[PDB]
Amino acid sequence: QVQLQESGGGLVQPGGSLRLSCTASGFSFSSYPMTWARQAPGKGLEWVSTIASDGGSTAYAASVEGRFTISRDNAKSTLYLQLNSLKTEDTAMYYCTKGYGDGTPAPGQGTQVTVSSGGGSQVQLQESGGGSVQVGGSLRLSCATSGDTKSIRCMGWFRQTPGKEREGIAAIDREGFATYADSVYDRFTIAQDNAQNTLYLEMNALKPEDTAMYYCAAQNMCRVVRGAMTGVDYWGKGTQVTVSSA
Repeated sequence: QVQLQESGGGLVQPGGSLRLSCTASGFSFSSYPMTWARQAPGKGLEWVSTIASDGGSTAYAASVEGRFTISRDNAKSTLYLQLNSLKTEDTAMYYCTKGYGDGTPAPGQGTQVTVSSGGGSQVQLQESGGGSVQVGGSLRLSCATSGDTKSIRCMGWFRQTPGKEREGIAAIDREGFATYADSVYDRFTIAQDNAQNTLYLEMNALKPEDTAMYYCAAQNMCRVVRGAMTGVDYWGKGTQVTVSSA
């Protein structure tokens, strides 16, 4: 049974960003193309974007081309829509469907996106990609920035393990200049895709000492010493990374 559930909608101002998720169950999600469509008050269901089963092909409506990006994580049976540079006319209920745009959402589906000058000015950060890996292994963390993200000048990563002080480990500006804590240098890489409102932490050569809750952080004015941000304005809720040997 095909079961889809959208999330990540909300209220932003023009020029803001949102990241929609659609979690799939009850079918081989990775075998099928998937689609986002949207319905604005008193209008028909409009096709927005389609992505191939394997993620390697995409298509977009002319009205969103260059602003929205479809993606998927087949290991997590989840479909995403990154909504950058939001406009008032992007306001709609957004729906995920199996296939190419001929599918109809089931009752109960939908996440509301509202783009309004009357929305608040707020930033939200959300990490993902934590897991349990072996010593010497690799992991990639992501951080989605949503809301009024235009003010951000620098982003970075912190970590904290039970019993120890939080540690700032890497930071980066919009031009891509980065610094690192000595503890992670030449093992971890921070990268971004600010066109896509995403920050990454590529983690290689993992050690047990790397086991920690990892958090992303942002600020409106860059203040960093050796990878460690001070004067942090915004921060996420955390993703756990556990490095062990069995």
